[PDB]
Amino acid sequence: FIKDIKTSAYHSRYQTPFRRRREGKTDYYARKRLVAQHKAKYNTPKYRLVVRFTNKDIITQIVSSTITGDIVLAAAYSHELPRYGITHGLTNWSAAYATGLLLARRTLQKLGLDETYPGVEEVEGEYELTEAVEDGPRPFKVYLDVGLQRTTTGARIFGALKGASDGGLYVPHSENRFPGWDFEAEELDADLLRTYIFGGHVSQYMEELADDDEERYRELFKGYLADDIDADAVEDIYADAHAAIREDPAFKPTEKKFTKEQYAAESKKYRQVKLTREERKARVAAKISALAPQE
Amino acid sequence: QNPMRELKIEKLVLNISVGESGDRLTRASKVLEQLSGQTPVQSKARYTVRTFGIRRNEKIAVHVTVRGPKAEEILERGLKVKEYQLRNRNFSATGNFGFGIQEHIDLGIKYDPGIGIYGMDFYIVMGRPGARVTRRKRCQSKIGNSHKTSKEDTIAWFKQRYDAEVLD
Amino acid sequence: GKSHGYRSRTRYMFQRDFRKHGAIALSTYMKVYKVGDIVDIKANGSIHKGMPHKFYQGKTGVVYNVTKSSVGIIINKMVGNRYLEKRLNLRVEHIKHSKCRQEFLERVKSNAAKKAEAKAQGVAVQLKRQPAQPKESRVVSTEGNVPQTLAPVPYETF
Amino acid sequence: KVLQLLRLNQINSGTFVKVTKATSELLKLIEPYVAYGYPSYSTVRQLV
RNA sequence: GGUUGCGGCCAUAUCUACCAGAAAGCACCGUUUCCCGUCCGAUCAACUGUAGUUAAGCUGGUAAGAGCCUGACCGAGUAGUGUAGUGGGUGACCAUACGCGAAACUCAGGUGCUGCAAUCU
RNA sequence: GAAAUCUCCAGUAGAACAAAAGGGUAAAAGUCCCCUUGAUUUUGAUUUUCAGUGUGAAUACAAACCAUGAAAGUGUGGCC
RNA sequence: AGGUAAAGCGAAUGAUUAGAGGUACCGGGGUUGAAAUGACCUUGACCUAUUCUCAAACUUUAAAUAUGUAAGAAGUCCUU
Repeated sequence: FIKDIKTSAYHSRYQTPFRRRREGKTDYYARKRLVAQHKAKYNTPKYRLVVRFTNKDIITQIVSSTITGDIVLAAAYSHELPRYGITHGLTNWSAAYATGLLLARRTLQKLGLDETYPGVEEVEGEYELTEAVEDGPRPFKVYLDVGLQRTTTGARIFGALKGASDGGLYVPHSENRFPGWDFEAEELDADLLRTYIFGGHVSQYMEELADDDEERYRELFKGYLADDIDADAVEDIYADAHAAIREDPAFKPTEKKFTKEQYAAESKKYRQVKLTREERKARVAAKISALAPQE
Repeated sequence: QNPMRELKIEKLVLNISVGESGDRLTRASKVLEQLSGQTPVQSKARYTVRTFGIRRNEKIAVHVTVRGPKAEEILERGLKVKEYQLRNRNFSATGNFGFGIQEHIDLGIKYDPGIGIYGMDFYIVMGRPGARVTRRKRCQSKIGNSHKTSKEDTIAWFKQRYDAEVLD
Repeated sequence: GKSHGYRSRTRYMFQRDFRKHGAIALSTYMKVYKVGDIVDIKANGSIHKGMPHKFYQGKTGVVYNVTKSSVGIIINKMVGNRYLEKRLNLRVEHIKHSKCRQEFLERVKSNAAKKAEAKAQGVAVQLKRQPAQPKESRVVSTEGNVPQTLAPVPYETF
Repeated sequence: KVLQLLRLNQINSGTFVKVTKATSELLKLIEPYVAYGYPSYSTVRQLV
């Protein structure tokens, strides 16, 4: 007795979920709407801006879909920000804004829209979309993608939205999921939005723990105190980092070290190998011959 | 060897059931507010029974969730009433335990003539680090058999702490 | 009274499948349709909008118009003693490409290669398709292949 | 319909058929109504 | 070759029980000023990558495993069936002639492939 | 208390979806929470019963004007 | 493209004959010291592997015969 549900009949009549769903990655109910193109356009690719947030890293991609598999136009990473003068705090709001502005300028250099559609080179924290220039080509339209991530008012996913918008791309959006948005009286507080761009929310928390609890101020901010970084220096880091991105955003790969075959030679030492069918039946001969007289 | 498998109290859930509606319930709500500090949550009926005497969607029972350091105090408060002596029931196959008391006059508190007298149902779930595996949205999965909690292992933990016994 | 509804006698036709319920794969939506392509029709039980009538299950026709989510397909049907033209408007989820015309385009390219190649060498092409001809004469070797003498078996009760 | 294609409209009628796989399937349909076999350079000479 | 991000076909990819995993990555993991959301910072949101760990997840191997997938002169030219006779038989139904032809069953072998971009003794 | 409420484990749907019956659906078309009036306007094309007449219902667009969502989109009443 | 003939029930849905085992946590009648929080009986309670027979309004599987499309100048490619 008890239950005994998992029988031969249950396994035979079980429809497996695709695989991406079985892992817990993709939502196909959302992806049907995002990927599917208007059929009067035939073969115009529908670009979508992927944004993901792993532990201590941010990922950003621009993706086109085909029958064989998805093709990447261009991609950027938060661990490349060390080149532009940012070491600590790679999973902040300011990193997501910096990564978004980096991604846009990579793609616009390939397509050829550097001078035309520059973006916003002043930044007061305003709600704006990139306007089309008269007697010329329209801006590069990219739709925003989320995945299985939650959407709330003031989340890092919508920081990358404005990064791509301020970079030059026409990413259409509303004002109501940026930080400093009054819920009752629907208006934008531009002062509170500008602070999150230049690492303001973190630099205020520097001032509080500096005077108050010194144990937390040594536990947190080890790298800031080790590399000699004061509270008011945070404005100069993210301001100068934005200018460096608008200069040479080309992507250059690493030195790598060792060839692909040397990695393959090292990796195959530890990972195990299968047996032949004769060696399987040799183990059966051992189990029979050992347990025939019993020991 | 055992570094990560610490075995700890994850949460404590107090529950006070009643059989009627209205004013007696609202008194029992303020007992758990003094007990815990948090505002409790009110359950309600699934279907009409009649023999006990409650309709469907009548609204009757109350409960509250307790986590962290505040849960460990209220557990020992309840065990002080039970003389640190639980039976060999009071323990699931998965290794979660609980016990019943009558009257909230014990474990601190007072009579307070206006509010009245009520019993409780204590219940504690036990787990290990890596319970986020099941509870998170992105990438859900089952837990391996070595990491799962059992009855015998939880009783061995319970004898070590608290100065307590199994009796049966 | 007699029953003559829209989805009458459609118990097994619009029944989904064995172990293929739920969502559809994305390749169905990605496929392109220009005005001219031949397409076979298959109804899908899950998708209820732009669904074909039972008669057009397994029929084939040419595309005449394209729009947002659908394609216009003209199908010729028999009625009385005279064929009539009919216009349908089905969504992309039901339609798939036909593989009948597929083999014809392979034959056009191969014949063009054989005519162009052989004229500057062979002076003899033979490009019309031959029906399956009868046998030619041959000899069978009996070395290590001697005939086994058979005989009809007697009757037994299993 | 097949007898109409092979020009056997009247009772007792000849033709000759070039033997293929396709033409063999026509003869399967009409086998109760016709008798047929392989001629030689002798019967063909007399008929013509 | 290992791993991450977005995928295609959607079990050769699932399910159950026991062992193994260098490097990097992924994860668990540590905190609650600020946006945010709960009965509960568990979930979601923000913050640090610092205090810790391969225990789980994830990846791979093992098992005369259940299941799923190919094939066979394995069962079987058997069941069924289009066409024909002034064929048989009281009928029920059967055999022959020219053609087309299964499914269970039994045996044998396998147990995820692959596209774009990034990275690593 | 066999049956109230509370917690964990197994759970391919064996539940539920205003009614007859069949089909369909699992990060939903089921259950709960937030905002609203695409049950709106102007007219034609088209499937089903069919004389390829009408009646009823249903499907796919054009020009408008709105709702909702960060968006892609979805919506011209009730999953069919 | 199809769900009829046949096939199938140690494969869902529903129908159905016969024992064997596990008994165990358990619903019960006894016989044994009124005894049994104990045995052995018919036992259910299901469960576990087997076994006999079925289906217009059940089905994994799946013929024959009928049935849709194609086998080119209104064609296939190159250019602008």
